[PDB]
Amino acid sequence: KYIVVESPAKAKTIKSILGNEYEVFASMGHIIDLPKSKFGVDLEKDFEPEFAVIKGKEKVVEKLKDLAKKGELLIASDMDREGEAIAWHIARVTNTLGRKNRIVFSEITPRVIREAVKNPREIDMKKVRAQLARRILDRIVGYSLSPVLWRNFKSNLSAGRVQSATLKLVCDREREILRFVPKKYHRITVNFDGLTAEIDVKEKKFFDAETLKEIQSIDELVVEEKKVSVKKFAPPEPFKTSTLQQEAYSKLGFSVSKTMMIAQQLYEGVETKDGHIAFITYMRTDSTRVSDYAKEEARNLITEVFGEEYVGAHEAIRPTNVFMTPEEAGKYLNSDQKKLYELIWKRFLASQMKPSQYEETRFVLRTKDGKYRFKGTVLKKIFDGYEKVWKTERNTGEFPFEEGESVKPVVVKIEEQETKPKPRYTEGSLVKEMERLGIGRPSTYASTIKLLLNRGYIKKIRGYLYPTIVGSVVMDYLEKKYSDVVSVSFTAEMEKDLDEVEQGKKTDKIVLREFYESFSSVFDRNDRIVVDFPTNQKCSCGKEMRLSFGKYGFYLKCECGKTRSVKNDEIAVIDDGKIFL
Repeated sequence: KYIVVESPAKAKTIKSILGNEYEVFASMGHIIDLPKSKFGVDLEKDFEPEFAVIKGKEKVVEKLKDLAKKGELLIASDMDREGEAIAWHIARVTNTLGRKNRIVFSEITPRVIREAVKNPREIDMKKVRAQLARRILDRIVGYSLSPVLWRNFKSNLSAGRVQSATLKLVCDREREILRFVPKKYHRITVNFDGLTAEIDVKEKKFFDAETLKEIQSIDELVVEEKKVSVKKFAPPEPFKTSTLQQEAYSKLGFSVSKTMMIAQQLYEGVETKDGHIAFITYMRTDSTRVSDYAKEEARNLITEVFGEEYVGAHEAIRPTNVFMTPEEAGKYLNSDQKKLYELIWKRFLASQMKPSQYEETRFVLRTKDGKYRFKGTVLKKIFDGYEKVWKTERNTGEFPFEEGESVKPVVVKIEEQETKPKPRYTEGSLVKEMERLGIGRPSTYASTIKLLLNRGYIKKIRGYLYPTIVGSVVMDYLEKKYSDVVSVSFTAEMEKDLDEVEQGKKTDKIVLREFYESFSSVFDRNDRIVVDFPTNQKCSCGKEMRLSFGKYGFYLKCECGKTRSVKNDEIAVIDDGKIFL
């Protein structure tokens, strides 16, 4: 009996579980792939893919074949569509496709793996076709456009439409910021007994000087309205991929790629010397679902540690063993691993606890002349519930006053302010937006972001993401020549379609034929352009500068001064055909 995995870390963990019952073999990654050099898809035979053994993996292939002749060869790749395709490759080279030989699991624990190896299944060809269709789409786009982008801008669109749609989100945000016109207004607050209230106005306003003098003179208010109601706050959901990446960015400072690397370590298992042990469930998931087993262990822990009054195919990202507390975990985990584990643990435990309960007092105060009103709220905690674990500070206090009572002293604070544009994306907030719009999936949020940064299409400055000269220019070309095909809308629609292919609810060939019609109608292989944009930069002679591109890359020029060179990753946005540096 042989078990095949992709990584040496997974092999160790599974071997720790099963011992001598099974022989465990690691492929050291992929064995078979589309031709590295050639296009590798036959457009004349309904998008038929061409596969070749990866150079350097031939010995691996031969060993797989040998093992499959010696006993049953179970395949324990990860459960996503990429893993399913790895499993399909192994089955095909070994001539075992159709046998119940594929093992399915969300965690690498004694309990789950021991059961999983006794219940193998047939490879899921729906999942395989979804994956192969993604590979084919990216290959059609990549091999068509990357030469055209090399010819014109010395660049390329490898990670296909998902990369281009995410780049577009960043450029779209940058234009929103560029076009924003701030408005001056006053923030007016009244303060009394640890409470605050804001002036009640229909919209933000810059008040005239005499009005400000009048308002600043207020030293007494009357309670006009007080409404008290019970407010419950729901606990957070257990993590999925997108939410882990967001929160680990905002709470720990981890780039999304670092979060996925640490999370892989904790899912695959780490070497301790109580053997090789796993800490979390699989890290590529769109689900916040929790197993009955996990729910019950969490109830038991909560009941015991906090009290029973605190008790509230893909799975959430959660600890495998809730009794492996963060404190316990530090004997085994490095500092970064322990931070992520702790985050995951608290999120999951909190998700299983009661909503918190507060009394909210909503109040209105007025001047005695009836000219001005101020509104505020205050909360009083009744029950902390999940907040004992998912630490939360709210605006708490006391409102002892009743309707009609005068309040004195009151202190007024008037502050000149200016409206602000939407913030730029951070890695975490870009992932939020990709999920919101159906762009990218658990396997591709982090690698898409990493790729955009690595190619210089976007640049990070103090955690914020900016489009660049080459990012802006490439995006503009794609929009001009491939409008519909590279839209956020068409990219999200394709992702939905691949998910239906996965579920057996649409056909891969229909999806591909339909895409290829759309693409091939607009695709122009010989397109030769001259980069030439007006800009927001001026020469000292007075003339405006224009952006050009030559053998030494991008430069600025005018019809009287000297030419300034510009780097590919200088920050830039194109709006209405003009490049803003």
